[PDB]
Amino acid sequence: MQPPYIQERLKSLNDIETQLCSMLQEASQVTFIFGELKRGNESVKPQFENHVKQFYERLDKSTTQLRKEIQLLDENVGTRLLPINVNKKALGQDTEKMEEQLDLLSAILDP
Amino acid sequence: AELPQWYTLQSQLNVTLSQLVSVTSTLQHFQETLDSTVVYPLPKFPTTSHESLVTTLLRKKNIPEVDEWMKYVRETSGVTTALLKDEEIEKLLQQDREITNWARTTFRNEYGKHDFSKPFNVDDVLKFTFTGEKPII
Amino acid sequence: TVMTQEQFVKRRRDMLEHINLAMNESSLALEFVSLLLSSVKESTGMSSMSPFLRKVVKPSSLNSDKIPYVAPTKKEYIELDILNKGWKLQSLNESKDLLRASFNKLSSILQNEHDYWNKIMQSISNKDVIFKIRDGQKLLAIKYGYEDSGSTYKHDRGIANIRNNIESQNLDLIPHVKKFLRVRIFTKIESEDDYILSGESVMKDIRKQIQLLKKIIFEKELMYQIKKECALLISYGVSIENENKVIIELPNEKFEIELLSLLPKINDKRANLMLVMLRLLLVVIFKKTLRSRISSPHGLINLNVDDDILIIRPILGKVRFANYKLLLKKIIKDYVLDIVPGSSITETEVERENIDDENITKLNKEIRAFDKLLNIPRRELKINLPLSPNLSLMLESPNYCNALIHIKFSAGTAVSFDTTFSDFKEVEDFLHFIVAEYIQ
Amino acid sequence: SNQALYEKLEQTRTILSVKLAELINMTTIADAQENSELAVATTSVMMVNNQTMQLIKNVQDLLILTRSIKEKWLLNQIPVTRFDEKQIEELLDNCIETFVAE
Amino acid sequence: MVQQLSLFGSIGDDGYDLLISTLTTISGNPPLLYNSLCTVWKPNPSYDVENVNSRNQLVEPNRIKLSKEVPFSYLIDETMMDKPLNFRILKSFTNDKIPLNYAMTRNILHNTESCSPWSLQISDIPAAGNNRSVSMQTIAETIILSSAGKNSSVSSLMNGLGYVFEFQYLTIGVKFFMKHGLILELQKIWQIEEAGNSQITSGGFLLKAYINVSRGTDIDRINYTETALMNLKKELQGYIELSVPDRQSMDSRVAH
Repeated sequence: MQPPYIQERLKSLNDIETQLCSMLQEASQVTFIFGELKRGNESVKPQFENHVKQFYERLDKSTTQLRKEIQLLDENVGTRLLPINVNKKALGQDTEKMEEQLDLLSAILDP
Repeated sequence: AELPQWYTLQSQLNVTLSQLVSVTSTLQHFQETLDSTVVYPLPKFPTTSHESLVTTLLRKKNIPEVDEWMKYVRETSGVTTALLKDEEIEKLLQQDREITNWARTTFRNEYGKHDFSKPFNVDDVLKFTFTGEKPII
Repeated sequence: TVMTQEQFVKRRRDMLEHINLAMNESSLALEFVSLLLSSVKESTGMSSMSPFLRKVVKPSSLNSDKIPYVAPTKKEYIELDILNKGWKLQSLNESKDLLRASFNKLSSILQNEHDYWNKIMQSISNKDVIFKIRDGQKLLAIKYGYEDSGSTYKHDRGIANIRNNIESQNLDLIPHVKKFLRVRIFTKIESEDDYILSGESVMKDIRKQIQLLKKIIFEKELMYQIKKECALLISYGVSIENENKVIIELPNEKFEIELLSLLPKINDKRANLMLVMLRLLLVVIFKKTLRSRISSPHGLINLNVDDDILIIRPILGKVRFANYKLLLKKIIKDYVLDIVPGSSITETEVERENIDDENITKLNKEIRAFDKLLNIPRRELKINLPLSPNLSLMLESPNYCNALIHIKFSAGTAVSFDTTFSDFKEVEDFLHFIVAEYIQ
Repeated sequence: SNQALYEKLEQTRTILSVKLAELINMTTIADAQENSELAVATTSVMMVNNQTMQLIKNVQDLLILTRSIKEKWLLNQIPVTRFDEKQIEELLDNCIETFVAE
Repeated sequence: MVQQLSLFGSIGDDGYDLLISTLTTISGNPPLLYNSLCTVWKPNPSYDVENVNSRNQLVEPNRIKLSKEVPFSYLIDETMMDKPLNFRILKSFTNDKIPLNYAMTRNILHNTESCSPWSLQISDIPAAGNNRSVSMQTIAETIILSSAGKNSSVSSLMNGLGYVFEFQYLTIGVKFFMKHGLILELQKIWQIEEAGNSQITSGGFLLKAYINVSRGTDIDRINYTETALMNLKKELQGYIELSVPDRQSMDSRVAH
């Protein structure tokens, strides 16, 4: 329907937005855990370390994925994107609707 | 009745906050000679007619809202002076700053872990097209 | 959550009064500092004083002195420190709640965006064309018009704004009313009276909606071109009723082609057939306009009514040519076959008839496919005679709605007649003279 | 355009890397230096109003960037028989014969 | 007395399909494969000529060219009948190998009764006024329809008018008829010689965006066509550059 490359880039960008959404959840959890360990709890210290680590690796993977998404967008400016900014034209609709009235006329002639 | 554009309003708010930081930092830099100077009116101030004005201008009391909120955060600190000894408070603050130091060196090592055209000559082809001589190569 | 005007205006009023209080406290601090500065500077403090403060008190009204340098005690060190710890904890909790609420709201918005983009990619094909549009908000508009595919129609371009409907889990098209044209066929009873109907043609999802809007704009184009064509056919029993319905009056039938918004009869099949002939002929117009724009640099900009429309003229010419064939056969039978002692009549269809590139040859052959639909109806009726007299009549119509007869007669007992007639009554007495002078 | 996307993405990436660490790093106590309840109050309100919502604004700005490049990917694509001539002619003459019905 | 408002450029062979798709999006019209065998005739060096003409104005001798199509069955080398005649066939034509050769072009020129239609084009150097942003050239052309007699070959007719053959080139390309009468051609050029064909546009396609105006005196029409050309240039910036070629290159006069 759409090209599979367009599908893959859409899913990659949606995944990027999902990681950037969960970025705020991870930051909230890190501030929470820092909250009770400043209150005085000490048993949650490895959870603090793991949450900060997963926050930073999510940032790294999302930023590198977005970097190579911009790289692919700039690279495909000649392969499958327009090198200039211009509105496209609707073509072939006369041929398609000729085909559909030929189909309709054949259907009415031959039951 | 109509709000300004939010980018401009946020920029104005950020400038206001930064100037609050700047006046707090200037007053912090002059922490001494500001606690060390007390201010009184002079006789040529009208004190009988504007006692309210001079007391409003020389008041050091801050509002009951801010005092109730500082009392609230003092209560929600989880530790208070009223039932702990000063040595216990000092060692609790020492282990607290140790925990903050651990957290910031954890940030330091986690942040250090990650990294942060012409095929031919148009003139030559047209000069062939109009005269017949080969393009020079 | 949902936010209302009264809650909005009370938040507006309370933040206005809080910013008023903040300004008041900052100005009071500034004026205290300036009134103390005027004790030693006397000039720059006056700039930052209020006019009211300058009216009430004079400068150098305050004085301060150096109380001794004191080191703060450890009790108030640890009191300020425990205050700092608690207040930083409260700010951490506020930051946690703000981040959590932002994550929840942004997660809802991004689920909506992901559904919207999945709907876009399951809905839109690469053949379709989309462009950005304002109102200032960004909207996607799909172009479904035929103006880049052959149509010349500046009255209404085909633009549809695409919007998301989570309730329908799909995308809806807003045209930047559903009206289809159907045809009524009216026959005549054998009493020379008013015509009665005998047949008529028949009367969500993203592709269905795109096809629906394309159908509406195409059929509106068809009615507009038909209305433009009908002005030149007024002398041939063709009229327009109310700028959206055309009427074709025939000696035996009656066609009502009306465009309007919102049981098995004999002529329903003929109604659907002539309807799809109308659609195919408008497609032929679009292809001829495309062929003009490909074969010429300037291209066709506007359509000539008498030369380039030809929608109802071919079909009306064909039905009138069938009627003219019936009348010519009746005239030949009465004035020739009923006079001679036995003869036969046969009908024949006579026919008369670089830039090599794929697209233009497809256009040429794809116009020549409907060339037989668009051609002049022409037929030669030749009658044999006992012996060597030979007679033929070729019936033809240069304009689609008239009749011309070219009669060819020869005899061996000599003369040779090759004459043309514009009506049937002349053919009557000419055939009578031929059969009275040479055949008999 | 793509150079602006490069610069915005890099600046937002660096400030997201530094910003939460600074938010939690300034939650320290020393006899940087806060000798006043005013300094405590100002640093505490600048946490919420300068670090947390700058993380919010940076995430939102990168989300706007992702939507912009997604929209560019959607819009700026390049665009990419059953009936033969005797079949159209035969179907048309059969249709004309049935329509006339003589 | 036509004037060609023209801009020129070039692309590589790899970007040919990308430019075809881009111009299809710009115009809404598919590209149109075309050819024109152009034969060029210069005045006879054995004929002593005068610098003056019938009037008292002194003129230079000029090469005058004859152009006509060649059927594409003569350009198909019995191996690509199956692929239709479209823009896709120009990717195969990169080297010097062209089925139209010097012997068959000589056969065409010598007609070995009636001759094929030709277009006789005469063009001077473009205008020296350095105030127009596009190349303006003056072209006078006739349509030679037919010929007869025992001396009916078009080469001998050109000899009778006093011009001998100098060189000839076959150009094959695709053109677009875009908005408001602008013809943009994209072509390869091969020189046809007895020693062998030579691809002049080596490894790339030549671009010519031109508008024909019947009256070059009509300054409003000249400015309208010029600003249409600059509108095309603005639309094409970033990808390909449109520039005015040299008047010394577009001059067809005989040097001495």
